[PDB]
Amino acid sequence: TNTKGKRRGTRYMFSRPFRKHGVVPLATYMRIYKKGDIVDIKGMGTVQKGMPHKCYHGKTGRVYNVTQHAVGIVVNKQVKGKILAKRINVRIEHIKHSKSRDSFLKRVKENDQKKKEAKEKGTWVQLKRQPAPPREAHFVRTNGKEPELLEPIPYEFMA
Amino acid sequence: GVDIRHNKDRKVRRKEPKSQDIYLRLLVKLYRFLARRTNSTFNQVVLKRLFMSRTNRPPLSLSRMIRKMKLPGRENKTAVVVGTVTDDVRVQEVPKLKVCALRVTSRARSRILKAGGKILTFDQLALDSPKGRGTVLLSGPRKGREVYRHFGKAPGTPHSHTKPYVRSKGRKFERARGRRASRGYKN
Amino acid sequence: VNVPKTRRTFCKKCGKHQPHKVTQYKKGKDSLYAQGKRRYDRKQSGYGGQTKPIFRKKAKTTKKIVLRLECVEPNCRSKRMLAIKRCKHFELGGDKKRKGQVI
Amino acid sequence: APSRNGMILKPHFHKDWQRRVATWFNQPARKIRRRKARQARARRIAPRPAAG
RNA sequence: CUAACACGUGCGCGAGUCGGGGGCUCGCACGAAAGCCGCCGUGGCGCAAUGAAGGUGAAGGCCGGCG
RNA sequence: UAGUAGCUGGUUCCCUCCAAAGUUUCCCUCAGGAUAGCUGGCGCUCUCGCCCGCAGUUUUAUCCGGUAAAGCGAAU
RNA sequence: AGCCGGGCGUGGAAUGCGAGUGCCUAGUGGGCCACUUUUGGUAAGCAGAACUGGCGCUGCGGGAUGAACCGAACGCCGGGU
RNA sequence: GGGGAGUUUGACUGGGGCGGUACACCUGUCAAACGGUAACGCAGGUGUCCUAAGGCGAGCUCAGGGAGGACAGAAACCUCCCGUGGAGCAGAAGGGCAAAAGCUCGCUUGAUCUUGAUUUUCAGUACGAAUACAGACCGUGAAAGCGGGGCCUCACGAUCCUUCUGACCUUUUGGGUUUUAAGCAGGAGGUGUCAGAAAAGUUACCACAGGGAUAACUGGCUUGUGGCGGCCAAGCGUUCAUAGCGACGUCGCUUUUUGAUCCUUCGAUGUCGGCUCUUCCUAUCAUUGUGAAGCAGAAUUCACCAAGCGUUGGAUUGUUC
RNA sequence: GUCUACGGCCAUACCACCCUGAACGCGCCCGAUCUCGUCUGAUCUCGGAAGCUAAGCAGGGUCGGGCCUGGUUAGUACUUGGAUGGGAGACCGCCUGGGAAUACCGGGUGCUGUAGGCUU
Ligand SMILES: [Mg+2]
Ligand SMILES: [Mg+2]
Ligand SMILES: [Mg+2]
Ligand SMILES: [Mg+2]
Ligand SMILES: [Mg+2]
Ligand SMILES: [Mg+2]
Ligand SMILES: [Mg+2]
Ligand SMILES: [Mg+2]
Ligand SMILES: [Mg+2]
Ligand SMILES: [Mg+2]
Ligand SMILES: [Mg+2]
Ligand SMILES: [Mg+2]
Ligand SMILES: [Mg+2]
Ligand SMILES: [Mg+2]
Ligand SMILES: [Mg+2]
Ligand SMILES: [Mg+2]
Ligand SMILES: [Mg+2]
Ligand SMILES: [Mg+2]
Ligand SMILES: [Mg+2]
Ligand SMILES: [Mg+2]
Ligand SMILES: [Mg+2]
Ligand SMILES: [Mg+2]
Ligand SMILES: [Mg+2]
Ligand SMILES: [Mg+2]
Ligand SMILES: [Mg+2]
Ligand SMILES: [Mg+2]
Ligand SMILES: [Mg+2]
Ligand SMILES: [Mg+2]
Ligand SMILES: [Mg+2]
Ligand SMILES: [Mg+2]
Ligand SMILES: [Mg+2]
Ligand SMILES: [Mg+2]
Ligand SMILES: [Zn+2]
Repeated sequence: TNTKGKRRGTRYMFSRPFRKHGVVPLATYMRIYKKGDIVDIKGMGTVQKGMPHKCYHGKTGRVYNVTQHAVGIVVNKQVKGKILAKRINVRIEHIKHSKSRDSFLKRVKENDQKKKEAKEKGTWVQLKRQPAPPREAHFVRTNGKEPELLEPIPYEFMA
Repeated sequence: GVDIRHNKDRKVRRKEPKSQDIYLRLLVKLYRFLARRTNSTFNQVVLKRLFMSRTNRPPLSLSRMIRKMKLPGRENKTAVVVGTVTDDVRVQEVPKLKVCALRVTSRARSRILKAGGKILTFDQLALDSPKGRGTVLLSGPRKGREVYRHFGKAPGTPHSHTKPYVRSKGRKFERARGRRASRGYKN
Repeated sequence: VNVPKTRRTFCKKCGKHQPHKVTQYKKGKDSLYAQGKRRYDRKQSGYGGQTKPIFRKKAKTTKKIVLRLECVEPNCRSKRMLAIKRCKHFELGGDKKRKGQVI
Repeated sequence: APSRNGMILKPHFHKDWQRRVATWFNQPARKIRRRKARQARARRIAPRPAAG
């Protein structure tokens, strides 16, 4: 059977990208994580302290505790037929703010603003994101040039 | 052929009391009629609770009843409980209450009558208030039974304050291996 | 491994870091009147032969050796047990090694 | 074998308990006999206290 | 089938509950039943837990009197 | 002494409804058990005749990867 | 960071559907087959895995025959397709 | 003190046994781009080592190469230049690392005391290992800081018993003092079959409950091996590739050899040969009819239709051969 | 236009050679009493201001290497789902969707934050 080592099969997952080894850029250290941010997990092999287990690599969780160097986050893990929301502590290098939430936040601010506006105007405005509707009817103008014929080319071997 | 599942097709709720006595069944007849020919849902709740079993109709204590009726806004309303009103001895001052219950302890009934309240039974309750206006529907603590201390997450498992099943309490009964860091492990 | 004979470390009684004299802990002589021993001879006496098991399948060639620490402060002189990882050869404060010499 | 959850029990029926069983089917007859003896002694000691 | 335990259900009473052992009932067809005891509740279970043990043992919140 | 048997054989009426597993971990464990998983029964708390949630699905965003392919005039 | 008090309902993608929760619990813990992926093997109706569906637990029309293939899953009947 | 008694004599497992450990662990792959994922699959490693190879701080830069300098050279030491790591970091492998995680010095013992939480296998239980904290005592540095072992992934052990350490600790039972003993908490002494019995064989004198979950026949699938047959045409055949052969290749057929497997049979299908007797196949030895020869005749080759009819008597061996 | 101090993103910023640098600045540079450290004031530390853009540094150049970004390769390779499709097989075609990577050919060669200067 296999081995139950903590880092089995991570030679590519925890490795560094090509031509990106060396000193960790300081912007990663200079970011602020508060209680309740949605955050992504991406193990970085450069630092070995507080490295998350390989099964949380690429997972997104919620911050619930902030500490000197690390952050505690609640993340869902599918174990057999059930999902457990378990909390793990990850050092700040292996973490990154999720941009999936800021889009929704900006949308909230923007449609709240356009709801506050036009409230006095009384006009109607659409807020829900409708799915891509079918294309409407239109005209395709030929400019006096007729469409050119397309025919299959004859078979002839290359190799 | 239809792509459906029949596991949860049949609902398990009670249609009628499992009991066989005749007085409760007469009450059930009356409240069945009331529930189906009145739009008030108090009758529906009362009939449903009449259907229930003994362990689902826990007794309500006098202290609980006075505590829940002393709350603001609910003065001079009738306290309705489908269970048994038992006396509480650790309460001296008892006000006058208008109680309705299936059965009341003798000492509790004496206490209420001495205090000046009146005891009602669900029949006379129907006559007084068919739709049940001015009623405070109470119930005893359902989780009061001691069997619930044995339920839930199993003992000998981290962060589980569940009572084990032991034939006798003492220092020689389930205290050594799983309960101490000194002997094996501590959960 | 090599361990020095003196170590400045925490002392429980003093509640502060103090110098400690360290030695190697060796098992004491088994008292004949321990409860377990007394029960053992009471059970073994008579007929029926051997009762408790005798271990034979030895497997480990080493053992964790324990350092007995003693606070050098004459008033305190408290003692504590400290153990570290297994080792085949072990010595106390011998031939402090130096680098870059003739092999 | 243990089931899911329950109490560990130590029934003391590992001997030949079925040979030494004390049924109490003579309890009413014993009570009747003790009574009869009681009244017989009470009559025997004519004016003396029955209790003793 | 007996005993033990767990849980679910039905009934009585309910911070209590239970005579199973004994006794009183002119012993005796049924009746070896049934009724009663209450200063026969000894006692069991419950009402308090925790600690190895010595042991300890289950709210407090506002104003006037020397922020 | 009706000795024990994780092993063979047998295990008695009808209809109705629901309906599996041969997988995880531990065991002198491998023809067996315990434990999760899968099943049934008993319920209970609410709900509609504005709104709550949920989904073996899609959409819109946003991250995660080193297989198929490809490369050796790029590292090994 | 926690507290209070106050104001905002166009319920902020599509589709579908009542949901949550608690006890007690039997049987099972020999599996097999197929498209695709795949390891050992010259290979096998061989041995070993992943996903899904089946057989086992399942009858029916077709493949003459048939545990698994194709269609389709079942109360007792009449008509139609 | 096998005269006699009681008992034991692991598991896995292409039958069992011998072999091996796939039995507790770790790296890469298998593994199908989350995770997980099998086989006695593949390549390997572990039961240690370290007073520093732990912890800080400072200063330097490695492997290799080129050009120079008495002995001196291919290689001894010095200097300059190039040098993205091609070196080193204890060990297997993988990841990671350049004013460092490497090399050299300075000072030290965070490898110390203590309560909780979390991750890894997972049942989401332990052990082991690890991660963030928190509370004291410290080390180092000017300091920010860093450090409660080794850059990360592995290097280890329940109950019962014994032993040591701790408190002006509790009990030692009618009261008191002192030895003793028992407790409470933390380490150590094991169980490598590594969630942990105290354990040698033989039976052809054997027994029981079972098993076609499993071997020894046949029969099935397979056809490597055996047997037989093709295509190509290097060469042999004095000359001439193909009268007759045919190298180096390559495609098949058969189940009269052996393997491989374990589907049927273990509440039994009588398990080698020979004797006797019948029938069938053709991949034809002879005979009938043919065609080709390196066929003058004779003899003998190769091929075709073809199984109608024949295919013996003996020595040796249980033999089939 | 540009520099210095501290930086963010870390080659569009690197590497090789060549040309030009007004002012400030950054440097090279001059010495070792003190602070400090070496075999050596070479480095480090300290005290200065005779000279110089020679070098570093900055800007620019190269049908430059590299790097970054496009086109081609290419709807090719591969691939989700489907068929009582083909083929003895090996494999291949089609339907429904997604869709690469070399060679080869183009373009570009650091943006920018805070504070403080020079261009009087
Ligand atoms: Mg139907
Ligand atoms: Mg059901
Ligand atoms: Mg003796
Ligand atoms: Mg069972
Ligand atoms: Mg049970
Ligand atoms: Mg029997
Ligand atoms: Mg068995
Ligand atoms: Mg069987
Ligand atoms: Mg891979
Ligand atoms: Mg490939
Ligand atoms: Mg198979
Ligand atoms: Mg089914
Ligand atoms: Mg079917
Ligand atoms: Mg057919
Ligand atoms: Mg029809
Ligand atoms: Mg013997
Ligand atoms: Mg995958
Ligand atoms: Mg350094
Ligand atoms: Mg600390
Ligand atoms: Mg180190
Ligand atoms: Mg013999
Ligand atoms: Mg078989
Ligand atoms: Mg020739
Ligand atoms: Mg026969
Ligand atoms: Mg026979
Ligand atoms: Mg022929
Ligand atoms: Mg100088
Ligand atoms: Mg210059
Ligand atoms: Mg110049
Ligand atoms: Mg170029
Ligand atoms: Mg700037
Ligand atoms: Mg001017
Ligand atoms: Zn001390």
